[PDB]
Amino acid sequence: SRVGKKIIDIPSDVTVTFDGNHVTVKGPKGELSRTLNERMTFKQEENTIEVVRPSDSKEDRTNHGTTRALLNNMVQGVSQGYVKVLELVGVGYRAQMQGKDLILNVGYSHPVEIKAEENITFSVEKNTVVKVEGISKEQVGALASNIRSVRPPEPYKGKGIRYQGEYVRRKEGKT
Amino acid sequence: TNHKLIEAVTKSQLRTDLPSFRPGDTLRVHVRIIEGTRERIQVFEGVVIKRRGGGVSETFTVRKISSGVGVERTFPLHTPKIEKIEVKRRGKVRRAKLYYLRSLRGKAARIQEI
Amino acid sequence: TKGILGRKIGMTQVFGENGELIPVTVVEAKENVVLQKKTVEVDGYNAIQVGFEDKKAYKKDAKSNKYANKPAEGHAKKADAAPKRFIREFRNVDVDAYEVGQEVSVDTFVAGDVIDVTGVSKGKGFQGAIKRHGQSRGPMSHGSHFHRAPGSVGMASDASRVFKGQKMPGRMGGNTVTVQNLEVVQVDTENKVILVKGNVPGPKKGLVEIRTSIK
Amino acid sequence: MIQQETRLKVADNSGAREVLTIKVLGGSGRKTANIGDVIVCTVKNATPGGVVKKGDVVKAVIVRTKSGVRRNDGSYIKFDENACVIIRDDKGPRGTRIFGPVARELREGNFMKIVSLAPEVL
RNA sequence: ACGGGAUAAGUGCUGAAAGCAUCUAAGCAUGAAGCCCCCCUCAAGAUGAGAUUUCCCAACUUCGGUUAUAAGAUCCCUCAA
RNA sequence: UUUGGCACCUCGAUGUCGGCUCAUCGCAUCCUGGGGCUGUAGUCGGUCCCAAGGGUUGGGCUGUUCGCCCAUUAAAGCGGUACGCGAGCUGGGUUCAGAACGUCGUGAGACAGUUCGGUCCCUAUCCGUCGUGGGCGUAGGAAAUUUGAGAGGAGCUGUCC
Repeated sequence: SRVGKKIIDIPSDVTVTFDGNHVTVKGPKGELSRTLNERMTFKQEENTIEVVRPSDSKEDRTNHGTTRALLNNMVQGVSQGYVKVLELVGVGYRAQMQGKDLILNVGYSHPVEIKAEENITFSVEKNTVVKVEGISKEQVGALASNIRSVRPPEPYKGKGIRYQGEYVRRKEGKT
Repeated sequence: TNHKLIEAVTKSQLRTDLPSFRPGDTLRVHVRIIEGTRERIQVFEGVVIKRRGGGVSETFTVRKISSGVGVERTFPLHTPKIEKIEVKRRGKVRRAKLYYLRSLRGKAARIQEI
Repeated sequence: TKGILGRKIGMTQVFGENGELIPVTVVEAKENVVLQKKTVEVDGYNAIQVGFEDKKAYKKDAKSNKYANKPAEGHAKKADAAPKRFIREFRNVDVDAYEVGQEVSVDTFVAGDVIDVTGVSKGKGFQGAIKRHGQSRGPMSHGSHFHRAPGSVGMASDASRVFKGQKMPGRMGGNTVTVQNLEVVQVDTENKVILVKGNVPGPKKGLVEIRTSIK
Repeated sequence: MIQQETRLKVADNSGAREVLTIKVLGGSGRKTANIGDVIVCTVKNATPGGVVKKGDVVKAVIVRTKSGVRRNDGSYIKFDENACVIIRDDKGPRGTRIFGPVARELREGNFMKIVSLAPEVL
């Protein structure tokens, strides 16, 4: 519950406008609205901003940090790209690429197929450098942190969906 | 009809070429065993027990000893899956059905001609 | 979609394809006419109303019911029609497709479809409970006095009473059934019956209301 | 109608002569059976000599019940007794000079082996 | 049989207290022969008494009260799905 | 839900262990189901959690409570309800009067140490549950078809490809 060293939340050329309780990421790359909060009154003087902390209640000061870090995620991702690099391995059962999709010869009854995503760039450099470029942590950081769990690296062989900063471990392989 | 309506339909599916007889007879029956390979025919030979009321329900039964082993076959009388039939012979019977011969073997199971 | 009415007459068997024997039921649907066309804001629910079989017309000293009555005719004549004898409704089907005054035909269906029949049980009478329900009885020897009747009726003095939902004996009777997922076999249009795989509720010359199944 | 506690004949040359049944396997609660099925049983009369001797537990397979059957033909096959035949957890029997008639409804049973081993098949 | 949901168990994911972080204190999804909808039957005595269509209408006559009366019912009678 | 202790209700009677037939609620789950987790690569074994919706053999051997066994099964659960239910069934058993044995008792007799045998009443008045009708009413009357407030029922599996 220790998060408050950074509470700045400065905007960029992307414009943090309002739509009521809603708040709109606009500008060079934007047009994505989302409600910051109710009490957390946000304000931008010319190009700097920071979440007002009214009364610093438990709820209010947690909402300060929500809106701060989430608008930071916005001005990070909708402006630059919430870009997360990862790799892939699927071995023996014919886990094969299909460009913007995939197939596995898991070789069940029926080998079973896989697909790509929407509004997020799945930029493949060499079929194992996949950049996932989106807009924020809550949902697309959830994408980056769930693609690893989609088919994660099973330890005793090591096939699955890895980050650039991930590894494979092993198991006491005793039936 | 209110009453002939069924036969009015099913005379369609009915079959016609087949002969006439009465049980108490000695018969051969060419039958279209459709295995997984082909529609191979064979003949059963037997002795007619019975047959009952008309239509598709007209349906009959024969007896035959395999290996000292009494065996029975009992068939729709209008199926397509017969090739053909022959009255190999006949016999002077007095029943309409022949169940007192489901037990007996040999000269016990003796039969008269026509 | 595609409901229809009739009455049942008989069971039979058929050598269909493959020399395959198939037991079947014959269904004389006939003069199946529309008699109203309900609606969602007129009559509250977009739906239709249908009659099956015409009958004798208005007369006098109608001591029985082969004839009709004043409003019977007054409803039969909204559209151009005759004295029906059996009338129902349908909510499943599309109606704007249809048109009042039609006489929807047995040919509406084809052989090789899925259907959920609806009819009635025959009904039998007042029955013991091993009949009315699948209860297996008690001894008939080794000196017994518990042959067909049931035994227990509930719990002990605690709950000094007898719960509802018992399966006591009672009246075994005709009642509603919705058979499901059945087969269409051949669609006559001269005598206009249908043949359907297997059996259905009800006795001979009873009644049936069929429609397209789904699942 | 076949049930356990029932006296079944054999028609092979393994060393058994007559058996009766313990079980009718299949599913939890399964009672009865007919041609095309696998059972366990025990021998109340063994053939002198032979492999399989009296008072012994055995598996076996059905043939030619008197509760004969009816097929998708719409037609019927019956007999005037019943019989079983004894196997080796492989669809492979012990006695190999099978007597008497047998049905055709056990090709599906994958005793085609046994059918080739058999006399006339029906 | 499911198919949906909301769900569990859970499982993957950003925040300020308690100046990092992180699988409900807001997500996301998820998923149980759990729930709910899924389906089948009974159901306007559902004393609230629903809804539609048709038909009736006392001539007298507060059309009351009358004989009547009509839509309509039943009495009776031949039967059984 | 053990063995007990207290002696309140009941001795002008609340009258029987078992089993049969029926049930019916729980969960502290046996199967299935899911997840996680291990001295689990999956399985394994095991573990933790979610889980009660349902389902949960048949014979042999003891009145015996009981357990043991033979074959299956996905399993072959634990409990609660006057040790679930006898104005629904049997009574095997125990308790009746006979008799026998062993032990003890001077003996009458007792034990329990056993054994054979030995009589289970009720025309349902109320509530209650299964159904069946009658009455009446639903601001006009009659026929037919209807929406459904809700209520009930339904969901087990395993196998081959």
